[PDB]
Amino acid sequence: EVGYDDIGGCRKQLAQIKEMVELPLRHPALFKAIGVKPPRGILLYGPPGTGKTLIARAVANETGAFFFLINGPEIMSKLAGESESNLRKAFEEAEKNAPAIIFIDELDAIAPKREKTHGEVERRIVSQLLTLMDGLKQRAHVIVMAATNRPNSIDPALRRFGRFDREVDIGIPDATGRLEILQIHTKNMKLADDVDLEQVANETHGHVGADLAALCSEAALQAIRKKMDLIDLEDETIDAEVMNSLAVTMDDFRWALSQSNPSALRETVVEVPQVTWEDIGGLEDVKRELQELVQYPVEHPDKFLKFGMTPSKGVLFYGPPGCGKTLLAKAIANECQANFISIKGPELLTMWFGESEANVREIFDKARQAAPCVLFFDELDSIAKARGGNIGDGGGAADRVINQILTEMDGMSTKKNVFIIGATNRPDIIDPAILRPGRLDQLIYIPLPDEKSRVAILKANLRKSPVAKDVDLEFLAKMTNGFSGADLTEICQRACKLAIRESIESEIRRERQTQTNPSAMEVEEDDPVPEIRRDHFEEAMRFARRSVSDNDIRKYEMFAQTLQQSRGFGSFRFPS
Amino acid sequence: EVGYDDIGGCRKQLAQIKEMVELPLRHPALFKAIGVKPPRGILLYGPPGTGKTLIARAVANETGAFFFLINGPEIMSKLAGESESNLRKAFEEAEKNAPAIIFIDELDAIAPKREKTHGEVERRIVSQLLTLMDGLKQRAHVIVMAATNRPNSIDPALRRFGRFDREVDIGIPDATGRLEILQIHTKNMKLADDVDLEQVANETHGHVGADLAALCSEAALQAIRKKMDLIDLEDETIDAEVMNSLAVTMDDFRWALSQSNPSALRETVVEVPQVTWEDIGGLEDVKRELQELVQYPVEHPDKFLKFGMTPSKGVLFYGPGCGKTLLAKAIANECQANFISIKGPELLTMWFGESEANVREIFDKARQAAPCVLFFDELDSIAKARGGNIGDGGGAADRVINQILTEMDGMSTKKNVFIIGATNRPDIIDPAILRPGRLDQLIYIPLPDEKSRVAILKANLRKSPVAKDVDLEFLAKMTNGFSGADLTEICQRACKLAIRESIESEIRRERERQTNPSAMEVEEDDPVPEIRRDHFEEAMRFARRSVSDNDIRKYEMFAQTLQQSRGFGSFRFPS
Ligand SMILES: Cc1cc(OCc2nnc(SC3CCCC3)n2-c2cccnc2)ccc1-c1ccc(S(C)(=O)=O)cc1
Ligand SMILES: Cc1cc(OCc2nnc(SC3CCCC3)n2-c2cccnc2)ccc1-c1ccc(S(C)(=O)=O)cc1
Ligand SMILES: Nc1ncnc2c1ncn2[C@@H]1O[C@H](COP(=O)(O)OP(=O)(O)O)[C@@H](O)[C@H]1O
Ligand SMILES: Nc1ncnc2c1ncn2[C@@H]1O[C@H](COP(=O)(O)OP(=O)(O)O)[C@@H](O)[C@H]1O
Repeated sequence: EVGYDDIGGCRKQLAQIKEMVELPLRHPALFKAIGVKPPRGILLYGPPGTGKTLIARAVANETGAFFFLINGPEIMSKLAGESESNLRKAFEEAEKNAPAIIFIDELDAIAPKREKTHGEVERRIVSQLLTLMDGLKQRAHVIVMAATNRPNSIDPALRRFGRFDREVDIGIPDATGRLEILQIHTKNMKLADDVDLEQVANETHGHVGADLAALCSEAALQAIRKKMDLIDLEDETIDAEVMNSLAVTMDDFRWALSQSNPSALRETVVEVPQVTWEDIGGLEDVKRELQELVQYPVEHPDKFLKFGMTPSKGVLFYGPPGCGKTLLAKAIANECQANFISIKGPELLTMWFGESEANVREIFDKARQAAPCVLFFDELDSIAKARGGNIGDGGGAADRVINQILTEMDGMSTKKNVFIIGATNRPDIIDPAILRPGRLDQLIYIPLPDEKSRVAILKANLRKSPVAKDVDLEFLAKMTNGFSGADLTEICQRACKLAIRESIESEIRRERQTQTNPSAMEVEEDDPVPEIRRDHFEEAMRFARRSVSDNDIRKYEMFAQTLQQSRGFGSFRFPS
Repeated sequence: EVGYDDIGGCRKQLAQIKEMVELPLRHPALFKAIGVKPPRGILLYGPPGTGKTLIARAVANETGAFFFLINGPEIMSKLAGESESNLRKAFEEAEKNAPAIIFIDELDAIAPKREKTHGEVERRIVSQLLTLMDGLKQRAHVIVMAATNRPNSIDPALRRFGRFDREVDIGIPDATGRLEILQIHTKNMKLADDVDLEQVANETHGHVGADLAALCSEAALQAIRKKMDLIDLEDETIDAEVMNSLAVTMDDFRWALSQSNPSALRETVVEVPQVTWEDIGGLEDVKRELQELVQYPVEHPDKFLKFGMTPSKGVLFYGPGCGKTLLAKAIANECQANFISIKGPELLTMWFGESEANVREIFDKARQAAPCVLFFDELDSIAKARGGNIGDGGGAADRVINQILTEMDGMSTKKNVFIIGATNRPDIIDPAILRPGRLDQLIYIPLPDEKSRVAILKANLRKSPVAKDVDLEFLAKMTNGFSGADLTEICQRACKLAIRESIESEIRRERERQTNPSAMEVEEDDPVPEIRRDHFEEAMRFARRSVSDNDIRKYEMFAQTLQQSRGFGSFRFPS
């Protein structure tokens, strides 16, 4: 049957559910001699196709509890006045086979009322379901798990104490989980040796477990269409050996990925960033300060408690564009192995234009659920720029979105895990309230990368590309007196583009030469340009440009010295 | 059974309910010979999981009244046309066992109609319930108590005279009540000696009684998972001695608190502030004036009545991080009155959302929790949002301030709510706020003095281990014009430096054993056990004055802009 092996994604909420349900189910007799209330209901919510029903079935099988599935529309499709009988009989039958697990798939259909509550019979169904759910006499060990797309879609009374008192957001699987899902979905098709499922997994961003299964099936169907159809040898049952002779090639998977259309790309991603400190070449003072502020409270919470100091839970990065603030935030999140949530400027601008700031509440709740997390508000000054910056609106710096963010931060800190990081290229226009204590008070300045930092940035950008050892990278980094990280990335991309164009043009001509003059003996000399050379980099650097002018760096230096530690205490000595 | 001991939180509305219900129930025969109308219905409302049903059951048990529970959805889940029979039979049965208490849990389901009133059968249920509730012939002593999340959620006709004429807001338990709830929920698990339930209670802000019970259960489950599972010795019934051998450690409670997710952190807090005058080192003139304005009318109301003077019920603090919020908390604490704080973000939210009816709700909540000190922190936020130098084309009037003025004008009836306003920009504050009957008593909070600075440093460093070598008076005197916030920043930076040094040092020392395993283990304890002079010197190296002298000059201008003339200083009566 289905078990933990079938449950893919390694998303680490299956472990939480296990810890939740073993003792109530794995050790049911224990609770008989101990006075404790187990989890009467667990609300699994997330994007559709994430395997919530699969997870519930696997838990039921691995714990031995009698699994009962109450399909939402199955009862809803039944005639009014007798569907209530179906729900009551389902609970009674689950009660009989104690311990039992009752799974309500698509719970947002039985009790969708969000206090709007249209209709008459559906109100009866929701109220009777409430009576049954609250009617659990704590006898036996029936655990009621329900599936819902979002927590707010179901009736709020279902979310109350004793009905569904604890919720788990399965969420979209990540690259590691996408790879494991691909492995589980590719185990009987005799996958080819060339295909590794790693490149596909990385390119598979935005898919869900159902999406991964559909992509694998589409690749298999492409393989079946490409071969074994030309022969057209078919019978009632295709020969096992004949079908096994085919191997799903990388090309088939690539085409399937091109024909994927993932079912929820837009959904926000809660993922441990893969970026590491290696990608950023320097910022040692900044790196150490970030390590302090974030890592120290958790690695050594006892020492923070000993001195009675509450660590700051907000940091605001300020600096010129393209210097690596987003990368620095990702790296700091990676070092602590905490989930990273990034709120770019377009999202804030959308909330501001639409006059919908309640999304800030939802974003903060999501960050709270995925703890430990690093809630990063990238380019937080976007709203101020949108309203102006030199003259702007007649009013002050306060705006709806920033006010909601401040309210959530003030109401935050309770969680002890969410850490707010803010990045802004225009510190002058940022609202001052953002910098007050209890908010993003720790201001960190990210300067233009140094020569060593520039070398590291070039190496990180060119790690994947084949770069000839002849081209000296230290010389190029030193040559770039004030290039930003974005400028270095542009130079590397232009060099790669030049190399790609030259290689394409050359092999194309070489193919004409064989077509025009068919050689008697075929002897390919391989690639005329196998790796990026000095001339490519020289031509690319010919177009190198400094995006960040020295005047805006001067303004940042002004603000930095606008956070000046006075000029009279530098020699402070105690009287002794 | 359940009684007052089970009812935790010490939130002091259980006492009010007791005073409400003893004589109607504890002395039912008394009302037979005396012509008086007892409380026919009591509406208990508050956040879910606050123990309203528990409170009703405890009152019923402790008074001997026959408790009847009419679950909201229990009747609502029944078939239309026969649920009305269930409600009528419930009232008749409660009538038979006089005296009896009928508890309607989740009343917002039987009669949710807020004049929207969707559907047909639910209108019948609400009207029939109204007929029954108003149909109490004052015979027998059935008391109908109902539970609801908010007063406005239920049908307004239920709120009318004779149906539910008096309401009690149980509200979220406070630190003292959170601690007592933890004690009641931790009494049979054999709590460990290291765990005290005091630190957990302080860190437990935002939880409700149900949340506290869930946290305790989660800690117990963590303890059960950590131990007794490794051995894996299990049978049909776990041995009592084996299970008793385990003790819930502080670490388990800490993890549970980390995994709490309290079910209503956002809900407004009505709590007696723990801040005391000790935290503020000075402001003796301000302290005495605040004591006068707030405490004197209540401590000696008779003397206020004798002279026919109505004490001012509004005070506006103006000043540069100087402790206005702390001063308001201290004044509330001295009078032992509930404190409600409305920070600027809330006002800005009401202004941006064009929802000023929340001011009415806030004032009603303050009125219910009397005696209370309704503090409007940073009241000038809306004016700043609209500008301040040029601003909008219109005047200083805005929607939120206008609603606040309307509520204040309609206030004073309660005789208990006291409005305190704090503003860092007195120039832009609306003048109507300062008219008589409003926050007229303007109090200026200046930058802390040397003695005040010493007190602020001591308060900030009370918890942290500070070596006696570091002289605090010298540091306070050295800081010529540091604000309270600046002193707090200096103390926090010193603590951060000490923490980093201690962490780095013990980390190296651990390498030292790992690299060179010593033959005899002899830990020398902590290399930095308390904050020293060098830490404070390095921290003060980064000390900064947040408040410039020009803004202090503007505050001095406004202060002398409330100048008591210049010709009456020598006023003498003719004699
Ligand atoms: C001991 C303590 C821990 C804490 O939390 C620690 C923590 N855990 N997970 C996280 S989050 C995750 C980590 C990486 C990404 C984010 N954190 C955390 C906390 C603050 C800043 N960054 C992380 C808070 C406050 C305290 C205390 C300090 C003084 C006193 S007294 C009365 O003066 O003696 C009482 C209590
Ligand atoms: C006697 C009186 C008491 C009063 O109320 C007293 C009071 N009780 N609780 C509170 S509130 C709580 C206390 C700490 C936090 C808040 N207060 C109160 C009142 C005003 C200001 N602060 C507190 C009002 C007005 C009067 C009177 C004055 C003159 C006349 S005559 C016709 O000229 O002879 C008639 C009536
Ligand atoms: N991590 C996974 N491992 C194996 N199958 C998965 C996984 N995630 C999703 N699926 C696929 O998703 C299909 C249906 O999705 P389902 O489990 O019902 O979730 P939901 O009810 O939210 O749509 C299943 O048949 C299963 O094959
Ligand atoms: N102060 C308290 N003392 C003991 N238990 C409490 C307390 N507050 C809440 N609870 C717990 O809350 C549980 C259910 O909450 P309840 O009393 O029904 O309030 P509500 O109906 O508003 O949700 C109870 O089983 C009880 O254990």
